[PDB]
Amino acid sequence: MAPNIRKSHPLLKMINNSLIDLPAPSNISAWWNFGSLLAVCLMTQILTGLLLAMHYTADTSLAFSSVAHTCRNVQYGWLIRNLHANGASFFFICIFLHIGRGLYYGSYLYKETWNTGVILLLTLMATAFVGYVLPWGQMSFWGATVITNLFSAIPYIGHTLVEWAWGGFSVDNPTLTRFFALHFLLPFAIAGITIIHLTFLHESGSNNPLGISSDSDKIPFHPYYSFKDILGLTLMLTPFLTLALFSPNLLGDPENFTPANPLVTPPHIKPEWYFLFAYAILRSIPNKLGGVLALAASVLILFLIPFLHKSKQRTMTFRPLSQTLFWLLVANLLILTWIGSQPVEHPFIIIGQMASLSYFTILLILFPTIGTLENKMLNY
Amino acid sequence: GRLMDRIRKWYYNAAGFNKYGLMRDDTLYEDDDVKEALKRLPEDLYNERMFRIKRALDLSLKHRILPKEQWVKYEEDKPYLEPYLKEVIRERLEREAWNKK
Amino acid sequence: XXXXXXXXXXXXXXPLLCRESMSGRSARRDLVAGISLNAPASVR
Amino acid sequence: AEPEHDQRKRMGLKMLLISALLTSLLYYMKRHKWSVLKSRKMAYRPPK
Amino acid sequence: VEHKLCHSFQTFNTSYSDTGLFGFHFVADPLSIDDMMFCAQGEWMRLCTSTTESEVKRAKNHLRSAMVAQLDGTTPVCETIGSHLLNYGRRISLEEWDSRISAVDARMVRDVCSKYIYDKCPALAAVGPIEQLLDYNRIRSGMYWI
Amino acid sequence: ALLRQAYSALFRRTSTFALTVVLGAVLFERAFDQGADAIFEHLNEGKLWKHIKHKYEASEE
Ligand code: HEM
Ligand code: HEM
Ligand SMILES: CO/C=C(/C(=O)OC)c1ccccc1CSc1nc2cc(OC)ccc2s1
Ligand SMILES: CCCCCCCCO[C@@H]1O[C@H](CO)[C@@H](O)[C@H](O)[C@H]1O
Repeated sequence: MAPNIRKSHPLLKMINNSLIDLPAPSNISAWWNFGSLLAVCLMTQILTGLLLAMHYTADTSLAFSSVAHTCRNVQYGWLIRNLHANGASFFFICIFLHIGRGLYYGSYLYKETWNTGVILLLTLMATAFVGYVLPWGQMSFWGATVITNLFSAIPYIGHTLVEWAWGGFSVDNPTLTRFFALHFLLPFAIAGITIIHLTFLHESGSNNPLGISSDSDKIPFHPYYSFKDILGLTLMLTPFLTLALFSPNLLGDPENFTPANPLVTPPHIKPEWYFLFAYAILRSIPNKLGGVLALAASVLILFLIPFLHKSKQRTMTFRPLSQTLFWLLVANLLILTWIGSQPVEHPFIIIGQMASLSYFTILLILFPTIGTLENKMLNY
Repeated sequence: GRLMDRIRKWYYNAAGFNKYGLMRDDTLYEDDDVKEALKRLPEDLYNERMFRIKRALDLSLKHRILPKEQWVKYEEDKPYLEPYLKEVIRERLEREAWNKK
Repeated sequence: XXXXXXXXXXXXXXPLLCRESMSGRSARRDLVAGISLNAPASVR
Repeated sequence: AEPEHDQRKRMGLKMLLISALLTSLLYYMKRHKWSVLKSRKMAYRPPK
Repeated sequence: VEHKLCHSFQTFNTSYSDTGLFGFHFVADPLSIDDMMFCAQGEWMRLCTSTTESEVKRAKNHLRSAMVAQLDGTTPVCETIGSHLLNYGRRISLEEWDSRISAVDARMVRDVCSKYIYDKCPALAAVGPIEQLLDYNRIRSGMYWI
Repeated sequence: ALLRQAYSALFRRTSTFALTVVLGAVLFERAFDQGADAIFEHLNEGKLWKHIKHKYEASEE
């Protein structure tokens, strides 16, 4: 048989082959920490969400009040709401750095791992989207209104597609109850796909900053990265606990303290910060249908990353041209985040149209081009 | 017109894998072609490549590099794998063409 | 209780190149063959 | 608007003190374990 | 034997004037190293923790038969004598060795082993195809708790 | 030597180690709380309800 019961036990085995004896590159950096962060953050959101859901009432006449009652009457309910709301932001911060890492270190060449990643992102966006409607504030209702009303731009099938999703003729109680059910359900899908996400990863193991074969120097996950991750956890968890316990209402619209009123449109209907870049791209195209496509394309473009790799080397570490072009894109996304938070007027309009134009240009054209141009400077 | 040599030598230094004591062909991403070409490498060159890579890996986890003295010069870089890789590709292109006709 | 152990790889089978560290071995008798319950197998 | 105002900041104090303590301790334990690799030296010695 | 862990393994207590080297050495196939090292370190902990009187009653009998076998001939007696003076300052008769050995019990073996082995940073020499055995930290953690 | 003795008496055996963690946490909590509450209350002198409490009860009503 097998000596110990750590390599034998079919339960303790994949516990062992994933978090104990799993071979990892000796030189992966802190940019490889955000994987385990997302994992813990997911388990954190699910737990804080469950605790909130045990006091929530999915009804347009009780939604706002039930959430308020949770903060005011439930023991540490103010905190659980605080952690869950800001934890959703910690999720997106970690996932944007998780993605940015892969784009920089050519991790997308793990296509199965990468594709399951994009799907995980898309499910996360949908999860945070429907969760925002639950407190049923002004920004909740009108955020749900503006976004879902876009689907009616689809020809023929469109206007029916919307009223079906609504369960009526506008966002109302039939929409809130199904969004709560959807918000309850989706995180468990994220949990499941994560297991698939990690499964495809363990096929090839982790990549490393240098982008070369790390078989010459592998170390066990425990204790090197078991300790490294926990460090990276408490390092990242301090600013957000500071955020959540000193400036809890810093990130969110104060408009969400005014109960949903379908007869008053908020002056500036902007999303949370992690949707701002996508919101800006949405409003770049004045056409309603084109805007929807441009919005969908802004995230679905990640599927085209592996097919746009033309460089003979995997990472960007030894690629100075691709490096600055990468940081242009990162700065590009900041400018988009900024534009999305601003009204649709000059000069914000033309700035947004250019920033969103360059966003696709860098990813579709310049990145595979500069990569090629680099290869010929390497004499290939 | 010694411009092309000016640009290549510039990029080689700007790349900075020579700081890790790596050859140009050390940083090659191992696709199906590179993998095959590597298996054709002589024992000595292969065992040497293995050390250079493991050294670069060890350096990378230290966040250190080699002393300026130990940096691979542009003119001293050995394209040890490139002749092998070209034949591997040439052979494959033949099969791909021969399987269409 | 004494004697040094060994082991080789089979299928093909699995310190003798000097004048002195190879010497002391050139067949004096013929060939004895030993095997033990708890001691390494020997040969002469 | 937020009656938890006082307790929230009281927690923020306890958090920051604990977090500062724990982050430091965990940093040592990480560096301690990784000291094996961080100091490690290697040589290439063939029968050349 | 049960798990085909190694071709051979030996335990040694090489003593010097002011120091020594208590440890073990084994020869194994590239893919049986980690399991072998695992079991070996386990038995080290078993020494410091679980050693029974039944075990040492055998071990003492083996060591008795060992020291006597050590003096089979003139050369091995001369070797003992030439070393006993050089290291102990005197000759230790088999009669005296037996007295020291016969006083050894399980409680003592546990203590002495816990003193030199338990939670000590060991010295490691590894030669050959040695991938399966890796990380000093893992080996170091195998030095405590059976 | 505190370091040497803290090792052999507490940190060496895994059983004695765990007991130290428990015993140490119980003492740490009792201390950290009272200290933190003290640091917070002084930083807000006369502001808390426990401070202005004497005006409306336990003496006059
Ligand atoms: C809930 C969401 C996610 C979870 C829980 C998750 C989890 C993980 C974990 C634990 C790792 C290993 C540690 C690491 O490499 O950082 C990893 C690696 C990876 N993930 Fe994710 N991830 C998520 C989202 C994504 C997304 C959005 C993408 C891409 C768009 C992605 C693509 C990858 C890739 C390519 C790797 C390999 C990185 C490498 O080894 O170089 N993942 N993921
Ligand atoms: C990845 C996982 C999750 C994400 C990203 C997420 C995100 C969000 C967001 C952004 C809100 C808006 C709260 C606000 O801004 O005021 C919210 C609210 C809520 N979520 Fe989640 N959530 C997740 C998991 C869960 C789960 C698993 C449950 C229940 C089982 C849940 C239940 C709730 C409830 C009841 C609310 C209403 C409380 C409130 O509005 O603060 N959540 N969620
Ligand atoms: C119910 O609306 C939720 C909003 C939000 O920011 O949620 C966190 C919101 C509020 C105001 C204005 C706009 C929004 C949403 S903008 C947006 N929402 C989404 C949702 C997605 O799920 C796949 C994908 C892309 C996008 S872009
Ligand atoms: C790594 C993060 C650690 C955070 C530790 C926070 C501990 C908060 O502890 C809390 O403090 C409150 C204020 O006195 C008390 O009212 C609560 O009873 C107590 O549970």
